[PDB]
Amino acid sequence: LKGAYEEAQEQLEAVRRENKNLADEVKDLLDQIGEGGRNIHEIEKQKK
Amino acid sequence: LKGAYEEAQEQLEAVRRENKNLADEVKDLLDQIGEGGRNIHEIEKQKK
Repeated sequence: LKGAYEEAQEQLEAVRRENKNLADEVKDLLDQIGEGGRNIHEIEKQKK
Repeated sequence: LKGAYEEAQEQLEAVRRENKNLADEVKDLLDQIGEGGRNIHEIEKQKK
């Protein structure tokens, strides 16, 4: 297990790394639908 | 040594749960921006 616990430990470092990576990637994609949500209104605004 | 592993195997399972809890939202926002991506391009075809 002394072999197992250390190789498990680095796997926590790998899983945490992608989690905080995508935690950065959820907010900017949320920002993408923000200005894009403004983008659908302004091309509607020129229409009517 | 098992007391860490009993914590870790609970921890690594719980964190990997939060991975796939956010990973589908990466797809769910990807469906969201794509649904606008059909929407923003089809109504602009109506404008022209």
